[PDB]
Amino acid sequence: VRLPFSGFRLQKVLRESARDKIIFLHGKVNDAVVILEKTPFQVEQVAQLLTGSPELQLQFSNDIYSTYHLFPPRQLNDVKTTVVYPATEKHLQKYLRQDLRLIRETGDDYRNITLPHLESQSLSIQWVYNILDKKAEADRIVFENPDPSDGFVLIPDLKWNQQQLDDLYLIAICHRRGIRSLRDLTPEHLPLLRNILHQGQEAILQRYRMKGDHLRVYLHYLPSYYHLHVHFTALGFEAPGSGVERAHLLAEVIENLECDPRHYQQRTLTFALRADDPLLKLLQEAQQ
Amino acid sequence: VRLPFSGFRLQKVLRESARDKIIFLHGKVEDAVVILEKTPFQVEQVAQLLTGSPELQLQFSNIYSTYHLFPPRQLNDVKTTVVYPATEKHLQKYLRQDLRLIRETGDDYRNITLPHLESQSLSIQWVYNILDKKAEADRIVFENPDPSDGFVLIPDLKWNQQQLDDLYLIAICHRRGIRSLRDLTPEHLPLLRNILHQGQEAILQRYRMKGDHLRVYLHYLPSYYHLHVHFTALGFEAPGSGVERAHLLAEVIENLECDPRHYQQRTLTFALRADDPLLKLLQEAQQ
Ligand SMILES: *S(=O)(=O)c1ccccc1COc1cccc2nc(N)nc(N)c12
Repeated sequence: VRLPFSGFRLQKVLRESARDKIIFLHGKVNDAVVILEKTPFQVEQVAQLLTGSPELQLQFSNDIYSTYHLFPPRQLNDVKTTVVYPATEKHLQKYLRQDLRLIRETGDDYRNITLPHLESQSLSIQWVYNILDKKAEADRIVFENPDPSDGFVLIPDLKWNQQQLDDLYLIAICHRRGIRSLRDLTPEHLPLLRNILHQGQEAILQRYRMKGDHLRVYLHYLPSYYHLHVHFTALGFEAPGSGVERAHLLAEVIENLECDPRHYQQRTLTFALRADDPLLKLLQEAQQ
Repeated sequence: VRLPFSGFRLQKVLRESARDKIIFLHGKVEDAVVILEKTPFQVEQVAQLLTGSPELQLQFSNIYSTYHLFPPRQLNDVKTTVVYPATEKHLQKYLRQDLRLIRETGDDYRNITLPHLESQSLSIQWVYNILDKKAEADRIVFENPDPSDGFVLIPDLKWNQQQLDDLYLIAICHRRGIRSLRDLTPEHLPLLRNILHQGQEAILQRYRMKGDHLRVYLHYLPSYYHLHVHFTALGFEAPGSGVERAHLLAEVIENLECDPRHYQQRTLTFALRADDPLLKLLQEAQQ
């Protein structure tokens, strides 16, 4: 009926999703986290309401189209409230949403700024190697082309529970070492890229009875780890990562290499970086 | 004030996404379509409420505890869009149908897509009304009146303007006949550069929002065949910002600067509803 705490004091807005009509608030009480979510429309109540004279405020009118502001009764004004008390730093860590900034990296920016910066860090990818040499997740391999050069391993994502095709999420990791990202791609990688695309899709079809036209097959520019990997997701499954600011379709990557051999070494790639990322400042400094 | 219709009579629920807190309703008023969307939370208006004793109803408890909050009139806003009159193709537009992917080669566009498109597509009168100031004149954020390289920057209908979190603006070109990405050649470079640059500088002036906070893109297979550029807040997982439809303006320009014949010759990838006749046409053509 009431708050499990005496007084709230908003310290920071952890995360918010304007799309999902949700807010995540960190507050010092008497530390507590309060989640507020707008409720989905109930078909019946909404129908019932619209079939009666409501309180409307015409925003604008344009031809057959018109927008309004509706104020419905108490029933249709429900708000989902979740309270986390007490909440530690690790509790805030999971709901921490960093401000993203966009950057346009040219080939020279990559060569001079990006490449030396990532070379300075020792991002270990031993977990990747363990997958490839079957020391880990061997039981999860859906398909494998063992070719040391043009070969790959198709494993389903760990976040995917495999109990439905609606959220089908698979990842192809190439056997060959040294292809850190999209920037390392040249026409010599075409047989490997064509296998990941063709062999991967044919494996999804055989195993999961899922046609290629139901699949979104892409690469990430500025990937989470620097050993080439391609994502196979169900088309109906929408998620950050499948967005234009990061995803690059494999079919398109292949066709670019077929047209311009030097494409990914010379062309300007667009991606997002966290505001606090040192690489962001480095590129901004370089571009002025 | 009153609705534009003589009562409502729900015939079919076109779409209902519990995730997006939105409903699409078809009703006989004559035919009318009513879209209802829950509004995103306004940081201040919510911070004003929580610092005051509210009406809560405890659902569950464990560190976790769920409640039911009933806020005042202000925080109870609902975005209402009314389409009156609405056609059969208008009803088809909001139906939850399975999506299929297609890779359209230059020749597929010329032979299949272009003639299909030419057979008929939507009335774009609302677009024309914006351009000739017959509608939404008070909403224009910037205008370059050049008949050829000019445009109009306006907040899109899908944005309530009460927060920057979901900033969605659209730039519509003044020039008629550029239906889509396929019509683009180097002659359109001044127009495209003008949208990219002037559009971003208008967002900066009006909304104090830097370009690095913006995602600027085109849609392949657009809903309206009159060239338009979307300006969205990067943090917003905007509808159609996905790789299977969105094409960054900066990239569209650079492609034209490199290959003049790029969009006439290259193979474009997009999704279509399973029930769409264009989908069958292209599938039939590709075998
Ligand atoms: S319709 O064209 O299918 C449609 C359906 C639902 C919502 C919007 C639209 C088309 O968009 C608009 C219609 C009328 C006016 C308008 N004005 C602005 N500023 N933006 C948009 N997006 C529209």
